Amino acid sequence: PRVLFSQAQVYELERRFKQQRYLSAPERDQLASVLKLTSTQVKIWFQNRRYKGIKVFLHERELWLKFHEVGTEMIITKAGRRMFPSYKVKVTGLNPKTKYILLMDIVPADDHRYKFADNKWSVTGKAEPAMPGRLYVHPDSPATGAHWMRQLVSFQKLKLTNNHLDPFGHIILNSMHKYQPRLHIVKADSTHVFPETAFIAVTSYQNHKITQLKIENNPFAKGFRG
DNA sequence: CTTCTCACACCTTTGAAGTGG
DNA sequence: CCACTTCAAAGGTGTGAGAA
Repeated sequence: PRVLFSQAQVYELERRFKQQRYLSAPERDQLASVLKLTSTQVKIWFQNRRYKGIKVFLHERELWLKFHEVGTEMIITKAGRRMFPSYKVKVTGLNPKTKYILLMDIVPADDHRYKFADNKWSVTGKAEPAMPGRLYVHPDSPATGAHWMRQLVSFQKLKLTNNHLDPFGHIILNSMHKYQPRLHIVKADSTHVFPETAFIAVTSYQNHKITQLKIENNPFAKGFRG
């Protein structure tokens, strides 16, 4: 059998781990009863938990260029859909002490509405009023510049929806419309744009070349290879 | 005639508990 | 305590036929 913890239990365990890396029997016991768990489960968790001018760099840019020169298409679902390739970046030139906030947003590329026929995209009208507006704040926000610069920053959890009445907080886009992602860095007491990451939101794939590019590169689509 | 929705097979990832050091 | 690994559920993908 498999046992899962509550978002509450996990979060509280996470909040303490960010304060203390090790616990003592009394510290372990008191937390367990608060979390309505046994001391052993808490014990195991912490053991398990222990392992594992500003310049921004888009990693795996090569894969984006592969998609880019073909015409980047992105699937949007009512429930929300991941971006492939994943928007991972490395940031440098930050203040180690200063706390920052990383977030993403996706703005319209143009003012046209496209369609795909005979291996060709064509403006078949004006862009629909793209509303409302939503941002994607990175989970690790807010954190010090030292944390952001420590390793890569992954925006892979970002999900895309076509549901204008989405109750989950995913960035809402209009299907059959071209879009451009933007990275923003803010403080607490700069915008970086990559034209190659520009895409078109779709409800289903058009050019199978894009489709083939995804399958041979997306680990989850490994079930569809020859 | 276009564009969007859904179950299902197939896959990776995840996390707590297990084992031995 | 470490560092591995089980093991089953969770989650991500695209496909194809049907739906507004």
